[PDB]
Amino acid sequence: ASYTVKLITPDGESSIECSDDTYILDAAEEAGLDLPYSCRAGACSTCAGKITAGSVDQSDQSFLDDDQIEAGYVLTCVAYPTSDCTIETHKEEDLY
Repeated sequence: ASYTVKLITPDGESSIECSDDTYILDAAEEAGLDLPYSCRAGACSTCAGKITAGSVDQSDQSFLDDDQIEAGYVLTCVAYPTSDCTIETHKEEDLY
Protein backbone atom coordinates (compact mmCIF):
# COMPACT_ATOMS: atom_id res chain seq x y z
CA ALA A 1 0.00 0.00 0.00
CA SER A 2 1.09 3.66 0.17
CA TYR A 3 3.21 5.14 -2.65
CA THR A 4 0.92 4.27 -5.61
CA VAL A 5 -1.71 6.98 -6.46
CA LYS A 6 -0.62 9.65 -8.99
CA LEU A 7 1.94 12.47 -9.20
CA ILE A 8 3.97 14.09 -12.03
CA THR A 9 7.56 15.29 -12.03
CA PRO A 10 10.25 15.25 -14.73
CA ASP A 11 8.98 11.66 -14.76
CA GLY A 12 5.29 12.52 -15.40
CA GLU A 13 2.66 10.28 -13.77
CA SER A 14 4.31 8.88 -10.62
CA SER A 15 2.68 6.49 -8.11
CA ILE A 16 2.07 7.79 -4.56
CA GLU A 17 -0.52 6.86 -1.89
CA CYS A 18 1.35 8.02 1.22
CA SER A 19 -1.16 6.28 3.50
CA ASP A 20 1.49 6.55 6.22
CA ASP A 21 2.66 10.19 6.22
CA THR A 22 5.33 11.48 3.76
CA TYR A 23 4.30 12.09 0.07
CA ILE A 24 6.88 14.93 -0.06
CA LEU A 25 8.78 15.51 -3.30
CA ASP A 26 10.71 12.58 -1.84
CA ALA A 27 7.88 10.17 -2.70
CA ALA A 28 7.80 11.41 -6.30
CA GLU A 29 10.44 14.06 -7.02
CA GLU A 30 12.93 11.69 -5.31
CA ALA A 31 11.57 8.36 -6.54
CA GLY A 32 13.24 9.43 -9.82
CA LEU A 33 14.89 12.86 -9.35
CA ASP A 34 16.06 12.56 -5.71
CA LEU A 35 15.35 15.86 -3.91
CA PRO A 36 15.10 15.80 -0.10
CA TYR A 37 12.80 18.31 1.64
CA SER A 38 14.37 20.87 3.99
CA CYS A 39 14.95 24.27 2.31
CA ARG A 40 11.55 25.20 3.81
CA ALA A 41 9.28 27.88 2.31
CA GLY A 42 11.10 30.97 0.99
CA ALA A 43 14.09 28.78 0.05
CA CYS A 44 13.16 26.89 -3.15
CA SER A 45 10.55 26.42 -5.88
CA THR A 46 11.09 22.70 -6.56
CA CYS A 47 8.13 21.77 -4.34
CA ALA A 48 5.39 23.61 -6.28
CA GLY A 49 2.91 20.72 -5.87
CA LYS A 50 0.12 21.50 -8.36
CA ILE A 51 -3.00 20.32 -6.47
CA THR A 52 -1.47 17.67 -4.15
CA ALA A 53 -5.17 17.00 -3.47
CA GLY A 54 -3.92 14.08 -1.35
CA SER A 55 -1.32 14.20 1.45
CA VAL A 56 -2.95 16.28 4.19
CA ASP A 57 -0.14 18.32 5.76
CA GLN A 58 -2.09 19.29 8.91
CA SER A 59 1.01 20.90 10.47
CA ASP A 60 0.87 23.80 7.98
CA GLN A 61 1.22 26.54 10.63
CA SER A 62 3.59 29.30 9.46
CA PHE A 63 5.57 26.79 7.35
CA LEU A 64 4.09 26.24 3.87
CA ASP A 65 2.40 22.89 3.15
CA ASP A 66 -1.09 22.77 1.62
CA ASP A 67 -2.57 26.13 2.66
CA GLN A 68 -4.53 24.35 5.42
CA ILE A 69 -4.84 20.59 4.70
CA GLU A 70 -5.36 20.00 0.96
CA ALA A 71 -3.40 22.14 -1.50
CA GLY A 72 -0.08 20.86 -2.89
CA TYR A 73 0.02 24.32 -4.53
CA VAL A 74 2.35 25.41 -1.68
CA LEU A 75 5.54 23.70 -0.44
CA THR A 76 3.87 20.49 0.78
CA CYS A 77 7.19 18.62 1.21
CA VAL A 78 6.40 18.55 4.97
CA ALA A 79 2.87 17.13 5.40
CA TYR A 80 1.51 14.89 8.18
CA PRO A 81 -1.57 12.64 7.64
CA THR A 82 -1.56 11.63 3.99
CA SER A 83 -4.89 10.32 2.72
CA ASP A 84 -3.58 9.49 -0.78
CA CYS A 85 -1.13 11.74 -2.66
CA THR A 86 -1.98 13.70 -5.85
CA ILE A 87 0.73 16.10 -7.06
CA GLU A 88 0.66 16.95 -10.76
CA THR A 89 3.36 19.14 -12.31
CA HIS A 90 4.81 19.43 -8.80
CA LYS A 91 7.39 21.58 -10.66
CA GLU A 92 7.89 21.46 -14.45
CA GLU A 93 10.74 23.97 -13.99
CA ASP A 94 8.80 26.38 -16.22
CA LEU A 95 5.34 27.11 -14.77
CA TYR A 96 3.43 27.03 -18.08
